[PDB]
Amino acid sequence: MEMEKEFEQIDKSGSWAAIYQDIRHEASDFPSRVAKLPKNKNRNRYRDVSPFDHSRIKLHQEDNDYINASLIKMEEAQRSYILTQGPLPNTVGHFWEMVWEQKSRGVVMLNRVMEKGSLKCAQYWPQKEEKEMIFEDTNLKLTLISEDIKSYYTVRQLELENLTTQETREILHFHYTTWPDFGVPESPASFLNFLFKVRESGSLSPEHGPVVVHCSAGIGRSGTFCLADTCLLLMDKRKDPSSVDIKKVLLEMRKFRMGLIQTADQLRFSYLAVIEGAKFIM
Ligand SMILES: CS(=O)(=O)NCc1ccc(Cl)cc1
Ligand SMILES: CS(=O)(=O)NCc1ccc(Cl)cc1
Repeated sequence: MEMEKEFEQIDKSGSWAAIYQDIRHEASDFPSRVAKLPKNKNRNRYRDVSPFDHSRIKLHQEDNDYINASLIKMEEAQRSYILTQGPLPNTVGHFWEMVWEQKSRGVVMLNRVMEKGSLKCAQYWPQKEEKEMIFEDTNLKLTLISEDIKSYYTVRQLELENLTTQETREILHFHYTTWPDFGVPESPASFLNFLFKVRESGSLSPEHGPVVVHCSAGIGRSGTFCLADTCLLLMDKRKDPSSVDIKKVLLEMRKFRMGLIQTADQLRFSYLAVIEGAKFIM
């Protein structure tokens, strides 16, 4: 079908749970043997969320190359993304090692450090200019350069220094701060505005390594971000934009990381965002 009328037809028929379950049944399953080795237990936030062996990001260090992160490579759209969990106390140095080694220009954060009264990820970036962070395990230094706080999202400029070579790079931190503790946003307007700010920065462009995208597990909100971006790019590239099938794009992305889009409400929100984004583009 076409998207907007498939949308009203699922709303009128109340069948979001049945559509979402179909996706879960058809999704790829591949080995995640490295994630499950006992030496990696303290490198995983959740025992049921693991990167596939075939698409996992490898750290350039012989002792242990493991991080809970996946390369999502979208061939027709010509976009790549790294999707990862929120960093743990023991993995903040590995996180910045990956950003360095992969040549990323941007980090996209879709959660707060505390939500529902519990910690969802480590405080992994500095809050004050004059109080920089040193990761002794990974031999990196990170400095806050500037911060711009807006009503729905904050953008930070950071300096990452490789202490071994004294090389420096500028990293942009895009922090969506208003996703609700329960459910999904009522309107996709502020999420789409945010996506457009990340695009305008150059962080998603082929000149740079892939953007790093995370939430708590790196599958739900993170899934929604990459699914909306890829669907809107395909609608611009193709002769017939009504040919873009959001369910088929999501199953292609699930070949590279398990579990992307965690609820029927996140699936409906992804359709809503693509439908409203397609009108703004023209
Ligand atoms: C997690 S796993 O790698 O052990 N399972 C995936 C799987 C899919 C299909 C077949 Cl035929 C066999 C295995
Ligand atoms: C390779 S490095 O210089 O960036 N840091 C050392 C290191 C990295 C990763 C692990 Cl798992 C252990 C040690």
